[PDB]
Amino acid sequence: TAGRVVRITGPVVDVEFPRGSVPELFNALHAEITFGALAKTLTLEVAQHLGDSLVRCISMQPTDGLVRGVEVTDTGASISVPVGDGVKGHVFNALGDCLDDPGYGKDFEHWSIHRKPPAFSDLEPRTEMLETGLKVVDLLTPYVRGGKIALFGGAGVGKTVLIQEMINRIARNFGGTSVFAGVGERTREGNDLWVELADANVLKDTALVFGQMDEPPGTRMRVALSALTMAEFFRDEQGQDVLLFIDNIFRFTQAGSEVSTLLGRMPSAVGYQPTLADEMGELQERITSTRGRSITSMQAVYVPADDYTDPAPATTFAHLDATTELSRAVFSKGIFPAVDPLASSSTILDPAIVGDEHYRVAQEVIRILQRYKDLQDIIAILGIDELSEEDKQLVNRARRIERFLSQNMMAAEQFTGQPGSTVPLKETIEAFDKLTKGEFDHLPEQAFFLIGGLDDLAKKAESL
Amino acid sequence: TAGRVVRITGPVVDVEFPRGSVPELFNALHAEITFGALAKTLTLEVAQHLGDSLVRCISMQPTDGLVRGVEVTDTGASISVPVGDGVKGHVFNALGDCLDDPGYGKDFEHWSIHRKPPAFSDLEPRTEMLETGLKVVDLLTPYVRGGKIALFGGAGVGKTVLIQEMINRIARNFGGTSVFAGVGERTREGNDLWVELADANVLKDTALVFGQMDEPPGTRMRVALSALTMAEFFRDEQGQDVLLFIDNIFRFTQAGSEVSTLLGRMPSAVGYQPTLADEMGELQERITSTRGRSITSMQAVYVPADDYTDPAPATTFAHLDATTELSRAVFSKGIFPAVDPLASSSTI
Amino acid sequence: RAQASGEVAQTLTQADQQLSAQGDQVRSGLESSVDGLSAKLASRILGVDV
Amino acid sequence: LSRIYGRPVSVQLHVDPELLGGLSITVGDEVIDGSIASRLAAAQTGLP
Amino acid sequence: MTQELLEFPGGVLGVALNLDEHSVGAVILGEFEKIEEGQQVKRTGEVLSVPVGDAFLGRVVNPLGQPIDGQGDIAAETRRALELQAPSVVQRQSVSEPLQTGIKAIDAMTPIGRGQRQLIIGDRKTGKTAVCVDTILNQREAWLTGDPKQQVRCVYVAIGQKGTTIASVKRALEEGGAMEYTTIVAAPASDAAGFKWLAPYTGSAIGQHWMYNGKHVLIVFDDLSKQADAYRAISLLLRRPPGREAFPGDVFYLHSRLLERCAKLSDELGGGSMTGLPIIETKANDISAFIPTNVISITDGQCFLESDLFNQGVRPAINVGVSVSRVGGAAQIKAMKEVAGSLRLDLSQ
Amino acid sequence: AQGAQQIQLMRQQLIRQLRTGLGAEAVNKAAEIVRAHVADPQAQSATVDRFLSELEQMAPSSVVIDLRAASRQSLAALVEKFDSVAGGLDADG
Amino acid sequence: TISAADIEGAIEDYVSSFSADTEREEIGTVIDAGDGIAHVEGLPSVMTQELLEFPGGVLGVALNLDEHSVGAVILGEFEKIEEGQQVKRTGEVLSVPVGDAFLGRVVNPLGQPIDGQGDIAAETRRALELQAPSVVQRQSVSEPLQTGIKAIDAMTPIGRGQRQLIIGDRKTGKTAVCVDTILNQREAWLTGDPKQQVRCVYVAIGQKGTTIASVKRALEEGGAMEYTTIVAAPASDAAGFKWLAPYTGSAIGQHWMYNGKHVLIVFDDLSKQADAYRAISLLLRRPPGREAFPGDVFYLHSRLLERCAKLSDELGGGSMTGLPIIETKANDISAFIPTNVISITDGQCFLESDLFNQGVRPAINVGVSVSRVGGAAQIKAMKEVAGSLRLDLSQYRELEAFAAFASDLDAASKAQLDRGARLVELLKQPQYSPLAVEEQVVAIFLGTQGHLDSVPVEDVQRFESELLEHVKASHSDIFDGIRETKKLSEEAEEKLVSVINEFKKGFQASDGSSVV
Ligand SMILES: Nc1ncnc2c1ncn2[C@@H]1O[C@H](COP(=O)(O)OP(=O)(O)OP(=O)(O)O)[C@@H](O)[C@H]1O
Ligand SMILES: Nc1ncnc2c1ncn2[C@@H]1O[C@H](COP(=O)(O)OP(=O)(O)OP(=O)(O)O)[C@@H](O)[C@H]1O
Ligand SMILES: Nc1ncnc2c1ncn2[C@@H]1O[C@H](COP(=O)(O)OP(=O)(O)OP(=O)(O)O)[C@@H](O)[C@H]1O
Ligand SMILES: Nc1ncnc2c1ncn2[C@@H]1O[C@H](COP(=O)(O)OP(=O)(O)O)[C@@H](O)[C@H]1O
Ligand SMILES: [Mg+2]
Ligand SMILES: [Mg+2]
Ligand SMILES: [Mg+2]
Repeated sequence: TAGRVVRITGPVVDVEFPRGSVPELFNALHAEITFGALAKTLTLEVAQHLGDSLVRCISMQPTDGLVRGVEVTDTGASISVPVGDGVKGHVFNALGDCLDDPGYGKDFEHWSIHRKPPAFSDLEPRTEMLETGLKVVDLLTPYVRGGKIALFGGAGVGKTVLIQEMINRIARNFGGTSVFAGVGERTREGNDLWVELADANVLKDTALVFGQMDEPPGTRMRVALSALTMAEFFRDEQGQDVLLFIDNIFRFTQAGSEVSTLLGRMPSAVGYQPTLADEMGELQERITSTRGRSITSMQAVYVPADDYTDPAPATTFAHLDATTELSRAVFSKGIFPAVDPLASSSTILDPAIVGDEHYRVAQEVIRILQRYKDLQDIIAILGIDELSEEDKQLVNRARRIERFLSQNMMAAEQFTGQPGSTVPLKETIEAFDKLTKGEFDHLPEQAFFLIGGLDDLAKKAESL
Repeated sequence: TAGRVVRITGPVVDVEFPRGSVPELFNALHAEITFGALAKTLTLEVAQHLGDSLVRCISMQPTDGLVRGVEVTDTGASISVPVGDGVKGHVFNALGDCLDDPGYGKDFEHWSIHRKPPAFSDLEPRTEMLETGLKVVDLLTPYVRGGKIALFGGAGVGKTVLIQEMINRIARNFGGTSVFAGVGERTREGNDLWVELADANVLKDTALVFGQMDEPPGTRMRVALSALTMAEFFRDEQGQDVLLFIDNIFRFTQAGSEVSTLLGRMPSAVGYQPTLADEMGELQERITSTRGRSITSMQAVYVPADDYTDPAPATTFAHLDATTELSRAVFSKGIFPAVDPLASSSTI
Repeated sequence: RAQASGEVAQTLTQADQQLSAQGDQVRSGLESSVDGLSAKLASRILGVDV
Repeated sequence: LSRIYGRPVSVQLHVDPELLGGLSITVGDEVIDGSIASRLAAAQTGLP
Repeated sequence: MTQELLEFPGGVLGVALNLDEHSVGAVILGEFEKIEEGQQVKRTGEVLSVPVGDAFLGRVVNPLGQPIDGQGDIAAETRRALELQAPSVVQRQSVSEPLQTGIKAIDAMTPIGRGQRQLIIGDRKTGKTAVCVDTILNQREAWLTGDPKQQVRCVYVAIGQKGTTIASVKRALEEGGAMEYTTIVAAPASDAAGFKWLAPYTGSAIGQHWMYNGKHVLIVFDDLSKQADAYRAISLLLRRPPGREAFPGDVFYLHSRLLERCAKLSDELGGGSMTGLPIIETKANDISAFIPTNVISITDGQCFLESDLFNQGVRPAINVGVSVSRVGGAAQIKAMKEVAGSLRLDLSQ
Repeated sequence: AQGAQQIQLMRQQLIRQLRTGLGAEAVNKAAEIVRAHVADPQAQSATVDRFLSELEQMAPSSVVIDLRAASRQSLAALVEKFDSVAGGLDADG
Repeated sequence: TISAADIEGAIEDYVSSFSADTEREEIGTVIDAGDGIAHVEGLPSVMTQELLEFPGGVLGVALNLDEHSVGAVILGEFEKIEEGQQVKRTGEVLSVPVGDAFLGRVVNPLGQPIDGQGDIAAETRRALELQAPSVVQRQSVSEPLQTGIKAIDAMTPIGRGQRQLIIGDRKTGKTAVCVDTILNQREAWLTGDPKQQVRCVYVAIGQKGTTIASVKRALEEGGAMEYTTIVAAPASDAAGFKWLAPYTGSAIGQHWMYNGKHVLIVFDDLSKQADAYRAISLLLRRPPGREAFPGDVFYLHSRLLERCAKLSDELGGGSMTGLPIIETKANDISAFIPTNVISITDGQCFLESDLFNQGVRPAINVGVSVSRVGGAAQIKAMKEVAGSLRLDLSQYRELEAFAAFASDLDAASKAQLDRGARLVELLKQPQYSPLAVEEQVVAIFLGTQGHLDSVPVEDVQRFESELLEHVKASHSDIFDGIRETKKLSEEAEEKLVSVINEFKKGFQASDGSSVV
């Protein structure tokens, strides 16, 4: 038995079936398209029932060159992707076909893309002090092992560079399996990432999957589910620690808005699709560490025109525990990491589990920066000569501290010839205590810019 | 005769009638609920003529357990209120039933809530000075007979004591009675006011009307009209001057906008009903003094987002004569009126 | 308290095989009169004696 | 059928092999059904 | 067939966008005051295609591909469809060659390399056209030598501009002498919406044909907001439901489909390459408008130009604080990176 | 006491296996008994008889009333007119 | 095999008791589905908000009626819905099984034990929709409902039957205050008679499961798990659970309140419920309004938050207190829902983020917060000790705005500035540290009389703490007196003055100087 096509418009296609033949929701369908030069095989996924033996669905391939009356066949099954150990060291698209080798990986077992979130009875909080080599993240907002970590900021602030540096620093010191998923990004970035991974031996240890933006909105909405399926398969049976990185999250919400515009639903505030929060919550519940299995995920979230009042970032903030955001004012100032300490926060930063000195130093530096931000306008208009001695001293200390948070990283080698530098935790704690005490105020302005270590600071001091 | 309901959604109810029994605008319809645990009787009003003998109504009570096909009868009259000299001894809402007991019944006269303002010819051509017992009020901010006065203040600034003072002064000096009409008033505050007025021996000569939050917007919008009709009956039957008290005006326009948007009209002018001036004028046109008797009123308006150019305050201020202010610094000084002479003024 | 928690964990790792030891004989003796229960169920379902 | 409903009732029978026995009647919105499969499923679903 | 060209009795051509159950919507391209009820419609059995050839150099054609101002006709070897597929990741290669330009500031701060897309934004009366014109004129010295590995062929596309402006640009190019190795595609505002909506795809296909053959190609888009406005008008006229700011929902997608073809091929398929310099207008230097926000996210670098700087005295009037290039210093020659480095930080500080 | 609570939880796991075993045995044995013992045709009619008895003992029920209002009235009028105007129709008329 | 014997007996008793009846009912058919809703036709008579039943086991409710169609909302699993299923009208308006075994457990919003604990017992079923208590069944409010926070009960008192609102910006500490209040009543529970006992309940909407687990762990470690219950509607659930959970919580609390036991409802968030209702209404194709909100949304809140109120002695004198929590963005208050909820309740506690950034940990704004009940809900002793420090703080901040760059001032002005600074530095407090009434009164009395005016402002808090500890060690009569009479006596004041003097004589922080 087979149906026909009666209407076509945009990406959405509706089809008709005889009695007792309608398939359930989320069932793959195949359609044939023929031409002198454009021959393909359209893959469609059921969306909704229109009644009267009519079902409306969307497509994962361009609909150019299709003619009415063409039969549509059904497989009676959901989308699936092969999994196993052989997936490592290969590149896949959304459908699961291997891009490197056309015939590779067509014999492993297959799993349905749609799953169920784990039950609530097996949840346990994870607390661990995971330390990197970067000063700002080490001091202000420490990262949590087995928890959520994400970034924020507008376009062109430097989130992808930070992600590349972070993965380069961590994957060298990991015994588990990492999976990379690319939702939306320029093809040049993906090609360069593949070449860079091939430059070392880590490529054989990780698996990459990504789709681009030129594809129709159907594909952009399904890559994340496939990546989650692979990660869940690796976690559940092997019992091994996993790493997961997502380039963006805004892209699939945008695709959902685009498709829901045509599906026939009414719009909502700021032209967003209804029930976006439900879908976001359903998807975000998959990434979770049970009592015996741990998975660490790092995500990046884009915001439109640097507006935090937008409903989507506000909705997606509630799913996070450790957060660090980027600002454009500091980027325009010149500091390269461009991390704003005032608004960022963590969820393990309390003297109950951390030494009290860390807490005291953090509170002191936050208070100093807050006071400087307050005195900004008076300093700008009436000038430094109007303030008292205390205000002048705090202004100088704030300038010193603000300059000191900068640091060069290895990923900057392509842009600047300065080599990389890394500093441990205790040295940073002692240096910040010294700076907040006020015993380094004799140094000039340029001596505190792009400084890795205290010895480097002294060497630069002797160089002027 | 009997009619059947067709479609049910929210509080909006559609009914169908035979060819020769179509009711007109603003009538009353009764219905029953069969369920034992939710036994109740429902009252509805007619607001539109959809055509083909289909009428879209509005329910004054929450809809739950209603079943398609239930018969609907016709009252044949608009919303009625009880009037007589037995009023002002108890408290009751727009429907008229006394909350303390159902003892009061249909013995009194019944008057339709909807009326018309007086004609143009018989309007009073001259103003009149009104005197009170307060030195600062009379010296600084004169009160115009039959006018409307706005008061701004909060809690702890001697507002309730001022209201009681004015009530007793008008009751004893020139005679007559005054009514209180709380719109959208919280229940506990209403109970406290009832107990306090019971304690002050001024409960005998005041009529209290309440509007609760839990009710749908219909009662919240009709309570003021019912109270004003009662005051008009007092004035035109006994000859006694009356005073009217209104708690808020913002909630009135809020309920108006809500009932406008539920009927599926088109919003305009910053999410407001398109005809707010019409309802505002229809409410305010029945306050002026005529035939030697005065109906003085006092209101308390709320400004949203500290904006004085918002449409609702802008329309409200068009029918204002005197404005009064209260603060805490003057209270910190420790005086009774607690009125700032530098923030109050009058148009007379 | 950590040592007491370790002792509690030892008690749990004893009970986690204690219940299995009980359940072995439980499973052995389960089907002793299961046929009678099924016969009663069938008789009640059909409305007549089996 | 004429006893339960005063009006005369016509008969239209459809043969169904899925049921293990019993009989089912539908006079419109109202329905009556006694089936072995239905009783077995109802007993099974209320087992705990 | 979907997006299939259809013939009309008067000689005009139409395109069927959406296919309903019993009716077919179509958009008219050329003159449309000679269309009445009761005419005859025929199908050509072919998808929208444009002819391509090497004789197009030094001439001006309408978006369909018929000369308007030049004399004679064009000998085109083949015709290729507008809708195609962009090269995949496995067929690409990194970027290492430099693209020299006459402006010292551009190469000093944000170098431009082959296979890289750069975006130009700014207000009116700023001088953005002169940059592209100067680059095209500067290519002549490289074009003097005949080696295929040092030749650049450029294409100019104009949308919604007065004809006299196009004539003045042509006169400037003629005086520069570059008219030997350049071509112009003109879509004046007097034309209907179809040509304005369709011209950039024709230009991209024309460039892509040479890109496949292994010759480096340069593409410059004059205006891009006008195309979005034309698409919005067409969609609203076709009774499609609207979206945010009255724009159709899928507008962003369209832009992506145009700005992904430009890339650099791998060594196996040849040294062919493509570059683009799209131009986006703005009002009052406002980025809050969603069109700039949508177009920035799919570009490798942008330059901000402010009128206050222009009146201050800086003739190029580029804002070094915000302008940035994602490729970095790999594009510029090694001597430049040795002599010049970290200058933008110094200027910002 | 928490460990005693997990002892009760272990008892609950025993209840879980009890439920699984009871469900499996009930399903299999009851299904085989009903599909094997009483699968003879001669039994089927007997079953029908039993059902009839139920239909005999059920309490009585009231049944009434087996698209637009104006269309319904017009259709009723047309039907009445046809009934009044079809008195003299012949076999072929 | 005693357990095996019990299992066999239970199974046999259940199986031998099987019984069913043949009764007629109306059955309808589904015509379309998708996007969380489905259309069902063929049902002659169904009450509004009826609990339908579907063949696969999933449930649903009826919201929208029509001449030939019935709208529906799928609560649980959704993918099993397909054309051809048969619905079955069952029962009546849905209800909740309430009892007394719910204490110390976590339940589904519909009343199912999602916890790993075994099944629960049932006492009686109560329908969600019932009329609120009338206007002639309430008393005045007069009771000292403690909160464990110095600033809250010093500035804005809370009594029984009073609805208090907390509106805050992102990452401020609302949940910490809620948890401190919820666990402050351990000593109250430890007393024998239920006159001091309060049975508290918690509701969580649209939150991650790990956060709920952490909150449960914190409460369990605090030891207050014994007299509380949790209702949880995580983000993974459909819109129905997020829409319906607060009604279930309110009904469960109201059953306890109606029989003469004090309770305390807490709603974690109300914006999520409004968003879910908006999504459902838009999906059911109803006319929209301002900010894409249905008109009746305001009415919704009025139906829910108004249940709690003080009762009269005729019906047993029960009580119920609500603490709704609202989240605002960009320090904006002119938004729709904030204005509605502000106008519907009384008393507010604004939580600024600038104050939380540095200095004060509670970070409670003082110049905007207000309580309507006020002195009617205070303790006589602490009301006497309060001394109207509000005006002192106001003029202190007003003057210290001027005196930042001013060195020459009036002596009284300098004294007032120092007193205000000392009080502000005193009012701070860490987390997870509730305080009982007597030590709060002692500390406020120490602050007001000027005894600590000689203490340098940098190290006051520690000193204060030490004093308290010492007062608790070598003295116990003052606590007994303040507990027994709820009033501060002059002789106790003299003894406390002597204790303060002798303690301050022997305390040093950094180059200190004990003075008269
Ligand atoms: N730490 C850094 N070292 C060197 N260059 C940096 C650093 N941070 C930012 N940059 C520069 O800022 C720009 C950021 O490039 P990039 O494209 O990665 O930005 P992004 O904001 O992360 O956006 P996207 O997700 O589109 O990549 C580049 O020009 C890069 O050279
Ligand atoms: N470096 C420069 N020095 C002096 N004048 C300049 C310079 N660059 C541009 N101009 C002048 O600035 C003006 C800008 O002309 P142009 O046509 O390029 O404007 P535009 O801002 O690109 O606007 P549009 O293309 O929308 O008309 C011209 O008069 C040009 O001569
Ligand atoms: N008195 C206090 N002293 C020190 N730290 C505190 C105090 N009160 C709260 N904090 C800290 O402030 C943060 C507040 O976290 P909390 O769980 O209360 O969230 P919230 O601000 O209410 O926000 P949300 O509910 O949106 O997550 C935590 O890091 C907590 O440790
Ligand atoms: N002029 C005054 N003199 C003495 N007490 C006053 C004065 N004004 C108000 N009060 C006290 O303030 C309290 C609140 O009064 P009021 O402001 O009228 O009510 P509310 O606070 O509800 O607005 C009263 O109990 C009264 O005792
Ligand atoms: Mg990036
Ligand atoms: Mg120009
Ligand atoms: Mg919180």
